[PDB]
Amino acid sequence: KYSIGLAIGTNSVGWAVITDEYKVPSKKFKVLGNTDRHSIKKNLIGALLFDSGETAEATRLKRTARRRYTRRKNRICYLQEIFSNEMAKVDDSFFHRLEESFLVEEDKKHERHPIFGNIVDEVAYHEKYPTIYHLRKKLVDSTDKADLRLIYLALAHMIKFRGHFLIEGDLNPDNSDVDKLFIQLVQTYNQLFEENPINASGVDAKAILSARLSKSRRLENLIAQLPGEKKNGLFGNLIALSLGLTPNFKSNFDLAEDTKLQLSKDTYDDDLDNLLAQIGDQYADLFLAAKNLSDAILLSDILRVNTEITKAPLSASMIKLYDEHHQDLTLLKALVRQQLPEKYKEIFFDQSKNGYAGYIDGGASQEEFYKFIKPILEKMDGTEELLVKLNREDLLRKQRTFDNGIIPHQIHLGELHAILRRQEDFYPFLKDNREKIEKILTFRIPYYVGPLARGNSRFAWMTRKSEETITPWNFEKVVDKGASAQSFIERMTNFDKNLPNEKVLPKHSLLYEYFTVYNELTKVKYVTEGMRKPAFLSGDQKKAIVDLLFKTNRKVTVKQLKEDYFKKIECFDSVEISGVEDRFNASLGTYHDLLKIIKDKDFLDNEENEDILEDIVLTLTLFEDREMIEERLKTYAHLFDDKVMKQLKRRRYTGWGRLSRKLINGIRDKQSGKTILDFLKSDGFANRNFIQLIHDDSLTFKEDIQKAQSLHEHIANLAGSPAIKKGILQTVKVVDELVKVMGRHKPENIVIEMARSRERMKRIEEGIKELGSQILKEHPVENTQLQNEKLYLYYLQNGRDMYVDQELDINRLSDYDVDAIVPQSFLKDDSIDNKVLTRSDKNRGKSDNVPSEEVVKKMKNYWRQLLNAKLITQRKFDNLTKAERGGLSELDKAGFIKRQLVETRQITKHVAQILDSRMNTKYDENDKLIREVKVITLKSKLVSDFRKDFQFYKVREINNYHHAHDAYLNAVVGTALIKKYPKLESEFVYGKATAKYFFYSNIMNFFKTEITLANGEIRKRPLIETNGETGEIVWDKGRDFATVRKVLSMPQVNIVKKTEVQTGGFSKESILPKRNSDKLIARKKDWDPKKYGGFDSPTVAYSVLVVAKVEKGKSKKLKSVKELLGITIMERSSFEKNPIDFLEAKGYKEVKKDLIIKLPKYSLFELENGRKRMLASAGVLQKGNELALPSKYVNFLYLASHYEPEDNEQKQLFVEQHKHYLDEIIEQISEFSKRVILADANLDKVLSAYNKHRDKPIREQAENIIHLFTLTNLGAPAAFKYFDTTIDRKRYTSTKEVLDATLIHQSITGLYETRIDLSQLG
RNA sequence: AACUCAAUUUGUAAAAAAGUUUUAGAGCUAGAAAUAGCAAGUUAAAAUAAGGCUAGUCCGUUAUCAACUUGAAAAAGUGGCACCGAGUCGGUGCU
DNA sequence: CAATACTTTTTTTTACAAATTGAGT
DNA sequence: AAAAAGTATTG
Repeated sequence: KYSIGLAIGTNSVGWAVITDEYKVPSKKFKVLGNTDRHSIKKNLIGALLFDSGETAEATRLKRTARRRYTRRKNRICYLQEIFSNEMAKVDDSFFHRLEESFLVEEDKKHERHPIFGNIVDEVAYHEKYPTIYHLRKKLVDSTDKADLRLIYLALAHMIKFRGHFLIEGDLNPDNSDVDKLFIQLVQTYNQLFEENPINASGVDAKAILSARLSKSRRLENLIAQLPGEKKNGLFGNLIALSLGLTPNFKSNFDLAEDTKLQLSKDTYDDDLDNLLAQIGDQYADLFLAAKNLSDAILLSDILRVNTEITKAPLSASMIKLYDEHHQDLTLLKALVRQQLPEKYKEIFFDQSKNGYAGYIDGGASQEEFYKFIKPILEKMDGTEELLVKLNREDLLRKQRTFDNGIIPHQIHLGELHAILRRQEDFYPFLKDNREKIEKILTFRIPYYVGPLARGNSRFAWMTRKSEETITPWNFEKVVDKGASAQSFIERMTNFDKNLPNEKVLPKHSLLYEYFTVYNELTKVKYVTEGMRKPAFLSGDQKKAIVDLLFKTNRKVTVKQLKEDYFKKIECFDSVEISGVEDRFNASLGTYHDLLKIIKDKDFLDNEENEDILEDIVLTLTLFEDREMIEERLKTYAHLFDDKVMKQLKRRRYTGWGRLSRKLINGIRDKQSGKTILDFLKSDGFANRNFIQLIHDDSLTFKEDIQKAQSLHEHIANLAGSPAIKKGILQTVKVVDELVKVMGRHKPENIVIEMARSRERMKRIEEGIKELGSQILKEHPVENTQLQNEKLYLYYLQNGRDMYVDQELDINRLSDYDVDAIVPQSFLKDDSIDNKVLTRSDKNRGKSDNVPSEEVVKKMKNYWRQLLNAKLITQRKFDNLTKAERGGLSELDKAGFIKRQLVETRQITKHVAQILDSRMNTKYDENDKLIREVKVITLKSKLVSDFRKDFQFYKVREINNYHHAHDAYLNAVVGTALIKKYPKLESEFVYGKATAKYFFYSNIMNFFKTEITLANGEIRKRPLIETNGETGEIVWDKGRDFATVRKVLSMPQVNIVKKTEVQTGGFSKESILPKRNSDKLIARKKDWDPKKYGGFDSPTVAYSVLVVAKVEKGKSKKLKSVKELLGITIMERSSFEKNPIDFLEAKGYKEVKKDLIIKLPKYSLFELENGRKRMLASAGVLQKGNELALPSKYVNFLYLASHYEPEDNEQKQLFVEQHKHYLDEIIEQISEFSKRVILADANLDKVLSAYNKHRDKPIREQAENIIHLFTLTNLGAPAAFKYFDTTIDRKRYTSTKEVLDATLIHQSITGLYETRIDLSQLG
């Protein structure tokens, strides 16, 4: 008879076995291998360590980008294949040269100049066209014939870097002058508003709309020059459209629902046509001149510099940059020499220096270039004209930059389209493909169709209409984009928990909505004067109410039910209704939705079209792309008016239900034949409902449901971090093994415990914009300073107090307080979501609750604004104002303190279910569950407090035993608590308010001896705690506080580190230049790294013990070796397939194939004096020993560090009473390090530094000594400091020593071993 | 168990702009030579996990892994119990 | 050999679905 | 976003 405690985490799983005496047993264990010892003694406690589980994100993020690389590639293959035939007549080496452009002349198979094929014709090209964009403007403006190759260059360049698809629609070239397109709008506006014109006299539109300012600010600045017009006015909203915003036109026109417009969405066309069909085509000429403005503002929002009107504005802009870059560089050189010859070298030559040299040829960010060279131009004279060019980031611009991420594909297209429109007259195959080429640029695989696979992709759901190779041209005629677009969602959508072979309906199916109504209705009761007992509605009554009421009103009110039905129908003058209040919660909203559209109640009420409407709601719910919806609904084009169909593809539904069709109106009960909904429609006078129906054993619903229906697969399908799913998984195999260790005897209780900058910038940046506070200019900052909690809050609260309507001075934050909104006396939540910054934390009101109602009633409006700017959360807002909604009641304050001891978390409940399911597998006569084992769930408060309450302090930095100590105490506290209060097996095991408050507040008291309650009393519970009902003793406070104190002193604890073959990337991702080292890896087969460069630092999958021979010396004679060889992730599959051929290829002769031992990372070797080492790779090691530091030093270290009740003296005096423990600890460390660490060089720097600080206060040494365990911590040598004396790490950089050592194959608990002497090989 | 709202986490797809690496952008004068003085510099092609077979405008970095026997694989199978004590586990007795 | 010091890919957008928690009902 | 292995140069 025993029990198991488990402590579950991301990088650890602690475990312990205890007896009814709260003791941890020990056992002899058979030892395997070639060693002498065939047995060993171990304690049935321990832990398990492992590296964290990883999200499938980076893996995906790479993959997603591989497909982009494998498609931009084909965009060229498509383009080259076209030019191919007519290109041959000019140069049958051209495309072949572009391929081998990368190879060195010594390996090129054609002339070394790529574009033309001599050098005098090529050099002249680079002089006429210093940049590609020169060739772009030329191939557009000029009319003369052009060289076909020049053309492929300009075209592919636009295709290889096509720009983004965040804008929908065509952009018109001719739309270019802001100042004029604006004026033609005012004139167009004035045409309809002759009564109220707009005097745009002297309004610099080009200054206000094209400035490098926020879209909103440009609007506010533009309206500010129009005295009379409002921001959310029509013209206001119209400019808001031009600037790229999404305004609302409800108020301007007195409409019903909100009508929004965005010129970038695909809906603007149809969303405008829905508006003009509501205000009149008189305004069509308005929303167009507004668009032409957007098309001119986009450009000014794209070009860094302004320029002459052309047909290639982008390509012309960069020319104006190159020309300026050229212009301003000629100046600087000559400018610098004439005033700073002491530098010209370092600037224009030294690539190591972040000057103009390292700018171009080194790797100097545009930022790093300015940051360095700015004070120079400040020193000299005549540079001021260039300081401007710097501070707007227009000084020596490269053309291929990071800011070019804004360029939409439309800009590029208008140039690619132009070039074709020039040379198609000269080259006729162009005109034949002018569409075919532009399609390549504009084509883009929709997100909802997915990979263009053909059965070999587990990421694919696409359905092929044809069979042939998909191309950008036949995509519509080969891909059923639609049947695939529906698969896209149907994959992720859920199933019916009661019918796990049935998909669930959309949230707005008429069937679900009917089903809701009857389910609510079948529970209404009525009675009036003349009735013996309140009655139930019958089938005939319900069908009436749905017809007369629900299909006539969206919301059905009780007042309606009485005077519209019982009065006007059943002739009841008076009646009393039971089973519903105020109004019904249910509605047929989708029915009224359609009735307001198709305007034919006869068609809707007609039972024949039941299948149709659901498909309409499905199509509406299932898709999001208007083109994909109009396609799916044009099957009902012959059925509804075109005006209807138009207003039909504009309705949207979001949601997926929990229920299927086959459930409610599909399955039937056996002897009745009625469906569930049929039952809801009528059920004699039982009027049962859903929950009552799926359960009545009286009916054939229960059995047929419960007639429906791996391990690691079962866990990966849980919800939660993959890290915890790893720890959750390894938890079972531990329990499954420990059960075996205990002779297949299932335990009785299994206690478990589960452990609990850039982003901050935009958060504030956004919120401040919504409020227009110049606080940013008033107080600029940097995203690495927003870690200062207080400072982060000043900007969240926009510099004002959160409890008092007055401001805060940023300079005085140290004085200001950070108050818990809901106090940590109830739930702990040091998080921004439950904290504010106030000058005095006393202005919140009473400290025993939530901010007082006098605060809410004064600061609510400010808080509301903080929510409209997303500067607080609705949660935070909810708690800030709880007072006016009743505050935290004394009943509320009981759950907060109850939830400190009860695992509310779901993932934790799932583990308990899995364990309870694996243990309890026996069934009795009446088909009930036989519960051999009780699975207990605890929160980490129980033990974290238990330690502090009884001097069992934990210092994590000493070792990894403390994981195992926690799993122990969890078994202790968990079992003892169920023994004492067995009535709480409902809140802890799987299967007047102030009473609850003082109960859960004082539940763990029974361990304590002297109970001191804050209302002045001493109450001593006895020495032995016993159960009231059962006679079992549960806690002898004489023995069991030493039973535990001894267990935590045990020096042998099974610490096991999971042996893990390393997966992932091949090496470091950095591509390195050519150097002559055998360590570079070929980027491509035929790419000698010594010539082209390559990769470096490969990651090792595992190592192998390779006992073989090598050709030593000139005589090619064999010398026996016992080397340790590293298998890199890339080399892996090649090795496993045939290892002997793999090894001999490395110079390994006469390989003993039988002694190739696979050594994963963290493989464990033991050597002399019990020193243990772990493997990190073929030639690096890690420490493999734990320090069983005695307990008295632990608590002393804890207390001497935490020098922060009146029982603190006994604790605080003990410190200065046992100060000699210091030098004793330093000897505890040393005499250990000298034995298993072997950092003699570093150990000096510790003994030299501890001594040097002996004078320092007892606490300051207490702390900095905890740091010393870094020298002794299991794992990899890390760096650490003592006071301010850094101690860099000593690394074990040769694994040669473990080859004559002893290999330790550890079970998951480290109990079952297998010991291999690697000296007996060879 | 419902509903509403909001936040978090996980998982999939579609896109863009960088970055790096070789090559192409004839460097000129002087000096035997290293070295000096000048000139220039912004762009492009190509690769972007080696690569794989099932040959797709697809797949290639997540999850899972002690040893041994058995298996394609998933996975199954394999190691006695009590007491005393404790510096990483010893010692003792029993079948 | 041991000591020492340097390096290690990045940024942005669109679209969907599921739990899960936490506060209102 | 650091841990810590890979790499190189120096004692």
